Amino acid sequence: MKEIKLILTDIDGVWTDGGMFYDQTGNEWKKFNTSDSAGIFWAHNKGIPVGILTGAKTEIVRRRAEALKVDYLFQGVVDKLSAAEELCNELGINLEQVAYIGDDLNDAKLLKRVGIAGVPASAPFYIRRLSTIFLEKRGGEGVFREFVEKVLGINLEDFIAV
Amino acid sequence: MKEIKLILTDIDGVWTDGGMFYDQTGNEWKKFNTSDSAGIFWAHNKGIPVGILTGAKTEIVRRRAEALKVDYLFQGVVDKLSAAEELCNELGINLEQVAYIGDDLNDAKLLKRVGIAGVPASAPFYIRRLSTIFLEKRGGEGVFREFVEKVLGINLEDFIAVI
Amino acid sequence: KEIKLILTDIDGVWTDGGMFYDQTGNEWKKFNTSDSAGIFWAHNKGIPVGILTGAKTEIVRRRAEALKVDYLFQGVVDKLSAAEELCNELGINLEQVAYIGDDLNDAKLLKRVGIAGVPASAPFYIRRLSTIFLEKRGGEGVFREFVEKVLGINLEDFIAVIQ
Amino acid sequence: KEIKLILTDIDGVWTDGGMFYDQTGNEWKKFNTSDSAGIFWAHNKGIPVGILTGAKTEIVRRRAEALKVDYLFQGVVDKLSAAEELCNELGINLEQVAYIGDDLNDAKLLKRVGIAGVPASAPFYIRRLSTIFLEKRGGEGVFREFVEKVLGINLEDFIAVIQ
Ligand SMILES: [Mg+2]
Ligand SMILES: [Mg+2]
Ligand SMILES: [Mg+2]
Ligand SMILES: [Mg+2]
Repeated sequence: MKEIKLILTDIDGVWTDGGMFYDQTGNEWKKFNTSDSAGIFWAHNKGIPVGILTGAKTEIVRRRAEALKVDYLFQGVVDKLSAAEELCNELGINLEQVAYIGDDLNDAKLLKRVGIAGVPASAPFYIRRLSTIFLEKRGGEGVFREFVEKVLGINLEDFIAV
Repeated sequence: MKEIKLILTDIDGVWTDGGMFYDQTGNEWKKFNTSDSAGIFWAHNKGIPVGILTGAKTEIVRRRAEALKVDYLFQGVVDKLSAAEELCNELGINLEQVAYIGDDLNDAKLLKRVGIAGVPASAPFYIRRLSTIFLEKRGGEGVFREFVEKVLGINLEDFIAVI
Repeated sequence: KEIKLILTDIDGVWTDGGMFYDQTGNEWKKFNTSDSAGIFWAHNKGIPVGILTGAKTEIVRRRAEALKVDYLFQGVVDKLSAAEELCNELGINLEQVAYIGDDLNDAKLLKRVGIAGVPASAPFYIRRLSTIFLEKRGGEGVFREFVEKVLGINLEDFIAVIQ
Repeated sequence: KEIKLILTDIDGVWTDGGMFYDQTGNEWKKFNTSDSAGIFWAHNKGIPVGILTGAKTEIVRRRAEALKVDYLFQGVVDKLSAAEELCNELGINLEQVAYIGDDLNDAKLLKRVGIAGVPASAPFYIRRLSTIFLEKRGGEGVFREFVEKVLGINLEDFIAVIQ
């Protein structure tokens, strides 16, 4: 199991089922899973920072990232690979030391280049097949939590200890 | 796949799971799936315009349509076949060259007329049986994206080409 | 058997039991658009539909209006009495009523109607009261399913309304 | 095992763990109407119900009020000590308590109560802490399932209440 010094994640399709609610005025909702917050916990327990890369720019994600003590947030990302480089360079780590989870076309380049790639079970096939680990969960089912636990090797003794 | 020059689509039951959210104050919601934006991508990638027909008329659909850069939007449509037939005429295209995806009663006449008919796995049986291709996904699960990829025969080459 | 009136519960039938609350006193319910056909099948035959619910919301008032439901009763704790009172006013007995419900406040009425329906999602003790098999769960079009079975809605009936 | 108090977590038990955030980040939760019957069975058997939660929302307060929950502790930093604190005030032991929760911060309490439940949706490490089998996931009416098993609710009990 590789050495991971950064954990990065997409939001829609990973922390959610891809759901995007719109009301008659064009306001938007998203639905996260409380199970995913434990992903942050295990990460921080092992001394690893967590970053979010998203193409959108919403208070929804800013707040949720704030709720969960996420270390790095990049919104309005036009090129997720560029986003991860920048952050890696700033952290002084290489892409090989990154575990990233994404679910769609704009996640492909970065997924083909990270140390560990995860893709939820809900995702398109040609993205799915880029996953270097088996994830059973679908987007919004707690797959970010599943991703982190597997990447970090969280066992029973890990659970007991906390 | 037969040759398609226009992809048409219903909303409720296709882009959503049929869900209609009502609150106490007169507001309404729909739940879309980001997954389906890639159906628009692929269509435009293959030079194919996308049109939306819906019986209802909500700002909910108008805004979503603009976000996804949909080419044609027709709301308040009571006769969807009549709507499809007029848009075909303006485009100078035939109905056999149209791919339509729908899920309910008011979609049935048009489904029987297009070149490729798609119906989500969640649709009532009397409509599902009209699909001329097999669709595994349910409404709101990315069935629109699945419809577009199949109808256009999007493959791994098309994927390697964009990344 | 000959049905003259369709009655129905809301939460757990027209929805999956989901009750969305925010922080300000507002609420959601998520209905399914394919259920609106259930009303259509009923009205196409000249049969009214009524709603019996123990909650009282502007949500259901709005949805019932949009759907042109004939009878709406809210804040009902005694559904069996409320149904009989309507039946008396209609000149029918309960043996001519089809009722679909999902919980304890529905138990008495289900044991007494001509045809009782209970969604696949329902608690076992209520599910066993159903006199017809229903495959769908709350919020998945189980009301439409119920209406179609109760009214013997066949492929033949389907071709007719899409003429 | 005789139970004098039932305690429950919210998110992941009364919900599928979904945390809805609106455009400005305000929260909604989806409850299931089926779970209220868990309150009803508790009170039928003369057992008070308590809610423990780390979050503090008006969402939970309104629902608790609506369901006539006996005890409500919010902003709880350690669920076990809050539970200890209430049991001390009521003069009961954790052994006389049944608790259902679903994540890490429930683990310590789950190991202390007389009957522990954990929903089928929960993380493996927490699920194994459950002392009775629960088939339902969070949001599916698993609080109700939990109470009916704990209290040994039989068809006899059901028949008794619908007379
Ligand atoms: Mg995504
Ligand atoms: Mg539709
Ligand atoms: Mg109900
Ligand atoms: Mg919880």
